[PDB]
This record gives sequence, C-alpha cells and structure tokens, in this order.
Amino acid sequence: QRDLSVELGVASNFAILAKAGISSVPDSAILGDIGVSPAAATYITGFGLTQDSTTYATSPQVTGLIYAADYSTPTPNYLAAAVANAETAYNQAAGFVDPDFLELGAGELRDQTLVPGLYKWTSSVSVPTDLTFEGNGDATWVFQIAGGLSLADGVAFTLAGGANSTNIAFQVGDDVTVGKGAHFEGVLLAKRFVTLQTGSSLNGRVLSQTEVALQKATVNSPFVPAPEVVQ
Amino acid sequence: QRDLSVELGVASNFAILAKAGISSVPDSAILGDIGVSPAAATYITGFGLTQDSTTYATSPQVTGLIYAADYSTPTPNYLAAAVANAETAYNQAAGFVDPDFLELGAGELRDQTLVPGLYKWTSSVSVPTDLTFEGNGDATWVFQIAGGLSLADGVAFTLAGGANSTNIAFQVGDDVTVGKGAHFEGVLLAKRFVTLQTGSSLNGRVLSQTEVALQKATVNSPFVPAPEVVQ
Ligand SMILES: *[C@@H]1O[C@H](CO)[C@@H](O[C@H]2O[C@H](CO)[C@@H](O[C@@H]3O[C@H](CO[C@@H]4O[C@H](CO)[C@@H](O)[C@H](O)[C@@H]4O)[C@@H](O)[C@H](O)[C@@H]3O)[C@H](O)[C@H]2NC(C)=O)[C@H](O)[C@H]1NC(C)=O
Ligand SMILES: *[C@@H]1O[C@H](CO)[C@@H](O[C@H]2O[C@H](CO)[C@@H](O[C@@H]3O[C@H](CO[C@@H]4O[C@H](CO)[C@@H](O)[C@H](O)[C@@H]4O)[C@@H](O)[C@H](O)[C@@H]3O)[C@H](O)[C@H]2NC(C)=O)[C@H](O)[C@H]1NC(C)=O
Repeated sequence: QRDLSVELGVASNFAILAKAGISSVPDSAILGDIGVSPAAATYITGFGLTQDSTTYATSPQVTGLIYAADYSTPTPNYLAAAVANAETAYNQAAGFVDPDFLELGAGELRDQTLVPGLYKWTSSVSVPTDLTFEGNGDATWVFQIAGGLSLADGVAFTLAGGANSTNIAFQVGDDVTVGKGAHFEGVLLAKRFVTLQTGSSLNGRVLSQTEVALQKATVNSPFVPAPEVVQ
Repeated sequence: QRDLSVELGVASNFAILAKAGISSVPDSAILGDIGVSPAAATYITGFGLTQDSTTYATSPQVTGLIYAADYSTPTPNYLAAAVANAETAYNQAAGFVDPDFLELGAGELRDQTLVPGLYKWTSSVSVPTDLTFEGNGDATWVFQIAGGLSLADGVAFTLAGGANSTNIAFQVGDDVTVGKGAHFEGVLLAKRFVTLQTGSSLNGRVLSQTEVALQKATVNSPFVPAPEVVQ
C-alpha cells in the first residue's frame, strides 16, 4: 500500500556511478553506462579505456559508455546532475519516517521473506542466506542501514510474487560487500565503498559517494529509453 | 513566509530550452546555453550555427552553447533530462494550491506591486504598465496563468526590497508575448509559444513546450557553477 519509490533522475542512466573511482579485476561485465564525477578518468582502473569521438570512452567490459568528469562538454554537466540526483535519492531514501521493520533480526537476515515497506536499522546488516522479496509489480521496498551491508559468499536475492527490483532501494551508511558468487537485487545507494567480489552479480544499479570495486562482477541495469528525435 | 521555490534540475543550465524550436531575428543576445529537444538542430533558425568538436554548436548571438536532440552522445540524454525537468517544474508551479491572489485585476496588472505568494488566474494576463516585485532575497512568487501572458511595449518588471528573479516563476498555459523594449523578470514556464519582441530583454530563463521566438531580444540567465573536477 505505501509508495516508497525513490526518484533517481539522471542516475537512472547508469549501471554504476561513483564520486571517487571505479575499479575492475577483469573480466567484469557491465550492461549500461558507468561514470565518475567529480573524479577524472584516471580513477576508472582495470577497464582498458579507449577514447573517441572525446566526450566518452569504451571498454570491452562495458556494454554501454564510460563518462569521467574531465571529458569534453557536455559530459561534465551531464555527470554533475547524475551525481546530485544520486545524492537527492540517497537523502530521500534515508528521509522516510515511521518504519515497518525496525532492527529486524538484530542486523542478521537469515532465510527471510521481506514484504513491501520501510526497513530501518541502527546497525550493520549481514545476509548469511538467500533472501526473498515478495509483493506485486508495483510494491516498493526501502532499506535504511546506518552501518554497512554484506552478503555472504553465494547468497542470492530472489524475487517473488512479481516483485520488481526497480522498486527496491538500499540506502547504506557504511561500506557494502557482495561476496563471491553472491547475487544482489535493487538500487544500491551507498554513502561509502562498494565491493562486488569475484563472480558476484547485481540486477540494478550501484550509486556510491566514494568508490566502487568490481571483481569479475556482473552488473545488469535496466535499459534506458531512446529519447525520440523530431527530425 | 511560504516556500514556493520551483526546482528546475538540469533546465537551470539553460537561458532557453524549447521542445519544438528556437528562432531569432538577429542580432539577439543570449547569456547562457540554449537547447531544443526532441527537435533536431534544423529547428534552431537565424543563429548561423557553426558546429564542432560535434556535440554542440556556436553562434555569435549566444555567449554559451547550443544543443540539439540530434547532436552526438551524450547531448541527447543531457537534453532529455533538461526537458523532463522543465516539465516537472511547470507541473509543480501549476500544482500549488490555496492561492493568495485569485483573478487579480480581472487579468490586468496595472501599476501593481506584487508581494510574495501564490497568484492564480483562470484568464489571460496583460501587463499594461511597469510591475514591481517587492520582498526579500529569499521571498518567492509563483504565477499560475491558465491563458496567455503579455507585456505591453516598453513595460518593465522591476525588483524591490531585495527580490531575486531566481525566486520568481511564471507558469503559463497559452502563448506569451513580451512587447518591444519590454523587460521581463523571472523563470518562464510556458506550455506554448513565447515571443520576445524587438529590443525586449529578460532576466531569467525561458522554458517552452513548443516554440521560442526572439526578435533582437536580450536573454540573461544566471551563471552555472563550474562542477569542480578531482584530477
Ligand atoms: C518493472 O517496473 C518497471 C517500472 O515501470 C517497468 O518498466 C516498464 O514498464 C512498462 C513495461 O512495458 C512500460 O510501460 C510502457 O510504456 C510504453 C512507452 O511507449 C511510448 O510511451 C510514450 C510516452 O513516453 C507514448 O508516446 C506511447 O505510450 C509510446 O508507446 C507504452 O507504449 C506502453 O503502453 C507501456 O505503458 C514502461 O515504459 C517501462 N518503464 C521503463 C522505465 O522502462 C518494467 O516493465 C517492469 N518489469 C517487470 C518484470 O515487472
Ligand atoms: C539570488 O539568490 C540566488 C539563489 O541562492 C543566489 O545564488 C547564489 O547565492 C549565494 C551568492 O553568494 C551563493 O552562496 C555561496 O555559495 C558558495 C559556494 O562555494 C563553494 O560551495 C561548496 C559547496 O558546493 C563548498 O565547498 C564551499 O562553500 C565553496 O565555497 C559559498 O562559498 C559561499 O559561502 C555562499 O554560500 C550560491 O552558491 C549562489 N547560488 C547559485 C545558484 O549560484 C544569488 O546570490 C542571489 N542574488 C541576489 C542579487 O540576491
């Protein structure tokens, strides 16, 4: 019943967006664009970046484009808006009041099934086992985590009942780590570091205010609609 | 006392933004960028556009850059966001309830002094004489006009008491016309056509969902902060 949609603005153009840097131990696999701002291109590492034709770059690990804050106009302002929009989104997700679940499992989410609503914690959160999201194509979930977030090696987020991960948002105050072969679902609004350990995969987006590290990770963000030109 | 700020997102990057076209009878003089989307560059007329180096154009009449929806990546998505943000802003300005002034002067604003607040009309609005905005550096005004808006030749909008035109918004449902040598203050959220007649001037921005016509007009939009790069 409650609308806990989070608005992402330009950030919904990005598989990954980071303020300070993005790194990869290859081969990672990214479906969607990636960007850093205010960081310049030197802080996107492990991608073997080739430039054009000079407002973006390409990389074999990115199906899509790579944007850095020191690229040619209008990328800088394109990125600044994505970043500010990402900050706006973080703060909205954190802004929600009157949670439905408070301190659930003392921070440990074990063989859980999460119904739609607001989940808050004052601690870190560990997911030792598979976690299920159940509700309809329109149900929204928001998670407010004041500490860090981890998923144990091999755990999967799975969707049930028609749940859509464009409607799942994680606001996290401290470092996030997705263990090896683990699977993540939703939009990751991280104030600090994010690490996607080897062979981990993520259906959603990663928006970090510091740094994003991928270790042979797979990131699949939703497609962007082609803005339709009037010739 | 009331916060009637309107959020413009990427549109605050633009002196002028239009959906269907921008035209000029030269020399107009624009401080700030201009853009059309979803329209392509063929619909920016009278500007003698030179292209780069291919994601934007220049024109002697534009101190700043020109963006069209058919320019090279990432301009299309840069523009789509500016445009959608402009639509969001229009709808917010129209969305406000409980006006302070309703049907003021039966649509005619004559030797008026407008205090901060919500002004609504179900009609068109004519300004036959100079109009004064009085309030502080933080006071906000919003105008909801269901019909058109005109300023008579030679009339000026003037600011008093520390009023700031970044805090003045006009939402207008039908064509706008600023007469010859007339002077406009504020953000113009126009659902249809906008015409700035010969020698008219505007301190603010013009955001139109159809077409913008300038006739030797002067448009001065607020400066955009350089997003500050981390090399
Ligand atoms: C999870 O939830 C996501 C968030 O909504 C869904 O995203 C999609 O939802 C619908 C999937 O079909 C899409 O709605 C469709 O939109 C098209 C748009 O086409 C054009 O739209 C123009 C307006 O901009 C119009 O001129 C005209 O309608 C034109 O056709 C529309 O045609 C369809 O009728 C339908 O309304 C929606 O656009 C899309 N959203 C995004 C962000 O891409 C996911 O589908 C959903 N997935 C699952 C597994 O549940
Ligand atoms: C009309 O109202 C406009 C809307 O506010 C005003 O716009 C300006 O307002 C202030 C004019 O001085 C500006 O505030 C200043 O912001 C600078 C920012 O500098 C840097 O900011 C970083 C954060 O992003 C920080 O790292 C650090 O602060 C750094 O210095 C700040 O330094 C100043 O202390 C001050 O706060 C404001 O930025 C600016 N807004 C815009 C949109 O440009 C107009 O000034 C006002 N004009 C009139 C005539 O009343």
